[PDB]
Amino acid sequence: ESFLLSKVSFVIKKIRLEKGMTQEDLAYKSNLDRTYISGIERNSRNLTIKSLELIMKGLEVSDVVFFEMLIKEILKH
Amino acid sequence: ESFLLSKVSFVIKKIRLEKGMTQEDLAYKSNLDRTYISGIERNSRNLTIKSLELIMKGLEVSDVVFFEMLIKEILK
Amino acid sequence: ESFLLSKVSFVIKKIRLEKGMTQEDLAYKSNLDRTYISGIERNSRNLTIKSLELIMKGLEVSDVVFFEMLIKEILKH
Amino acid sequence: ESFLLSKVSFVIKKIRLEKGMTQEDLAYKSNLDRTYISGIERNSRNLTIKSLELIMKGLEVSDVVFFEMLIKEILK
DNA sequence: ATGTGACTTATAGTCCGTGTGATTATAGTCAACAT
DNA sequence: ATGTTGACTATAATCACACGGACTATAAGTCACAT
Ligand SMILES: [Mg+2]
Ligand SMILES: [Mg+2]
Repeated sequence: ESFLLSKVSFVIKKIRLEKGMTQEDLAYKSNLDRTYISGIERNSRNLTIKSLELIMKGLEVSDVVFFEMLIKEILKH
Repeated sequence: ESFLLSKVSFVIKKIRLEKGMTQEDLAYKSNLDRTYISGIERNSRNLTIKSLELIMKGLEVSDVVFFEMLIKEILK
Repeated sequence: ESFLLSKVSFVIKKIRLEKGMTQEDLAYKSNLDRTYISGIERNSRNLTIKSLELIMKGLEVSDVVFFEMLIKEILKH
Repeated sequence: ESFLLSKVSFVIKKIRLEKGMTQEDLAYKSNLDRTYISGIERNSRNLTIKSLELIMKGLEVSDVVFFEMLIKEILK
């Protein structure tokens, strides 16, 4: 659909694997459906900031460092 | 209320103000609704990334500089 | 594929719903995959007695009462 | 070892004996392997439902009477 | 006749993911009247 | 100009499930030698 989204979902998946988490853990750890997390990662979802926040607490990562990785992903080529 | 959600709004307002833009104008520019934008700016809406993106296009700021600012604001 | 199996999986699903459990409770409660329970219930699986035992403890049901329902299901026309 | 698994085997042995069948004969009759049946009967195999079903056909007993017996045996 | 041990292969059981239909909560959009 | 209040609809988010490919553990099936 949209630029920022595909970047957001790329970063969530990048962190998650970096931390050796499976989708499963992530979903409990961050209080969303197992399906929701999957659906984000197939970039098929446009999440709310509140949800983003919950995912960030899920990845055990600070808002700051998350956005620092966003920025970097946006910049690749 | 959410901490992040409130810094995002603070920033939107900040950028709009640095640009001497009214809400009415931000709403026109981004094709969203004045009542919408008002609501965000008093932190009474929790917006979807897509909406954020539309507001960024209206402020006329790149996602990169938006998040650069957001980080700065978050850090106090 | 086989007579007894379709009867066994019919009974597991019958008890589970009777107890208002979803597949995933069942799967944790009984220490098997979420997928395994599903696959049994689509009667696509031929389980070990040990696994059966684990499912029975899962449904919070005695071996006895389980087989009493087997018998009844085998009998139904 | 499993309690159920051991009553199942006890029963198989019981039915075979009430029929005066040898293992060799139960193996032939059910098209499985003598060493397989031996192993079950000293509770050293944890068999699939399918196999159980094969052994039941070899004993020549209906699932219904098998489980009737299994319950009785379970109850001590 | 039965028991045991060792070995191979077929498949039970595990683990991590994709995809979806149905339902509930809430964001996305707008009117009215406010200042 | 901005703020606030509802009502309306579109979709974010939830909940019970099915299905898949890849992988590990173990049952299913045979010999060998045993008694
Ligand atoms: Mg929840
Ligand atoms: Mg386990």
